[PDB]
Amino acid sequence: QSACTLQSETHPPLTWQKCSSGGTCTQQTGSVVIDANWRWTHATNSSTNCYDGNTWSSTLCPDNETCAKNCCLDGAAYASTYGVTTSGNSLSIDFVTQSAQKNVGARLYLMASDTTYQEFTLLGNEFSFDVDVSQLPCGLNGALYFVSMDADGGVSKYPTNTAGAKYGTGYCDSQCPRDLKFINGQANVEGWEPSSNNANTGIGGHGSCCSQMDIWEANSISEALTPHPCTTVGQEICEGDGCGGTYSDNRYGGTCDPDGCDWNPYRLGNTSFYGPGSSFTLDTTKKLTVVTQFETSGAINRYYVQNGVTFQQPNAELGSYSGNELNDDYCTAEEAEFGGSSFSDKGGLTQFKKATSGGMVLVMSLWDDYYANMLWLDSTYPTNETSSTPGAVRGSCSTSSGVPAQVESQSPNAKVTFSNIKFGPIGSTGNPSG
Ligand SMILES: O=[N+]([O-])c1ccc(O[C@@H]2O[C@H](CO)[C@@H](O[C@@H]3O[C@H](CO)[C@H](O)[C@H](O)[C@H]3O)[C@H](O)[C@H]2O)cc1
Ligand SMILES: OC[C@H]1O[C@@H](O[C@H]2[C@H](O)[C@@H](O)[C@H](O)O[C@@H]2CO)[C@H](O)[C@@H](O)[C@H]1O
Ligand SMILES: *[C@@H]1O[C@H](CO)[C@@H](O)[C@H](O)[C@H]1NC(C)=O
Ligand SMILES: [Co+2]
Ligand SMILES: [Co+2]
Repeated sequence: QSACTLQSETHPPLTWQKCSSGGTCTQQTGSVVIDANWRWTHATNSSTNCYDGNTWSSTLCPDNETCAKNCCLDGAAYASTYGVTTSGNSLSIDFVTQSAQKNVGARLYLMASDTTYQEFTLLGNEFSFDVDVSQLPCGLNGALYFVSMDADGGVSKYPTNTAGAKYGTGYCDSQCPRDLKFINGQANVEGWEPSSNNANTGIGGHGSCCSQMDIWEANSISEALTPHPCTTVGQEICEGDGCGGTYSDNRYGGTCDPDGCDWNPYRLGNTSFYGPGSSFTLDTTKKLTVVTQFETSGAINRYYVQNGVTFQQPNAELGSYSGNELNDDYCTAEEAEFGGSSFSDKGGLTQFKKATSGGMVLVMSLWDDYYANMLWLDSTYPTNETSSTPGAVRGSCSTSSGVPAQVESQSPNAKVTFSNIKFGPIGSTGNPSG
């Protein structure tokens, strides 16, 4: 797609800290940009939509190439359309925003310049942020994560994409998402099927795969940390069901691991660690700090800080595994105890380290789940299981929770706030900000 300018594009500024081994931190100035899927897509020479509801224009978009030639992405009114605001080092995303139309959530990338994404090399480093999940009920996911996206949003590889990172192009993740309207500088109208339960979305013939570090997927009830490897590390197109991922026939039939090696303390047995109020170790009614450390072995370490008290990731015992480091032994024990082989089939933490060795883009989002109602995060899943099934219970939410239309109607003012991002060598991000 190209870019149009019927609507100006002004990326909300966002600062973050780059810390160094010598003990100091230096303020960085970036901005956030919304993913292309949320934008108005229209004809280059008029205001006629190329996409509306969950249908492509059959005249403007008879095939993927013609559609991309005929159509452009336009600018975003971040606050008034999308409920996205920033202030200094803080980013807030509202759940439902009513303007001329209804908007649900957002997916945002951290920029280096107004035309390029910020890349981070996670291996050897740590990432810290503060979050307020107090206004996230059952069924919602305020997510902070990394994906192996190109810094230019795909432009250098696909010159029919002239919109680029400035307009939030080039997304990929470990679900090999097929809901994307543009992939690799062409539309995704070929094979498009509207979603049965979402008036605004569908599934096309192409998807976009890459490695994904899910640092944080959470609401006020549950949280999870999940690396997802792929057989090809970086962004790559996939074809149809061959994509695998959540929305293909066989989620396991593609090049990415859609499940991951997940660590949810509640799922692992500690039902008192994270939740709303003073009966939990971490009180999700209050802001908390989350630190994630990528040691060079390929293992992942985690600690939390709230009100000046520090907690390592709680210990878990699972099969022959015991500890609090997300390592090969944990991931292996998890497959043995809970079931499945997706993570190991895609090459495990060894394959994952090939991603964290290179650059990844920071993503912050807020979403509800039109596939599984977020039950995999915060409830019992599958819903016919009981606590006697290892790993079935992931949080205290009812198995009836998280129906998108219901939570959108009941909790439209839900929101997440991410703030105080700090990045640098392991051991550095707790030092004084600059
Ligand atoms: O315990 N404290 O509260 C405490 C201890 C040490 C300390 O040191 C000062 O830290 C600040 C912030 O990290 C340093 O400033 C930064 O230095 C950077 C050096 O590359 C760069 O110039 C940054 O822009 C600047 O903010 C400062 O030099 C330390 O003395 C502060 C508080
Ligand atoms: O449902 C989408 C969700 O799946 C996660 O994976 C689940 C998987 O669905 C389930 O069958 C298994 O028992 O538990 C896995 C871990 O919760 C992914 O972690 C997540 O990315 C979503 O894609
Ligand atoms: C949960 O984790 C906290 C923090 O490590 C610990 O103090 C507490 O004993 C754990 N509780 C259970 C039930 O595992
Ligand atoms: Co094709
Ligand atoms: Co270690």
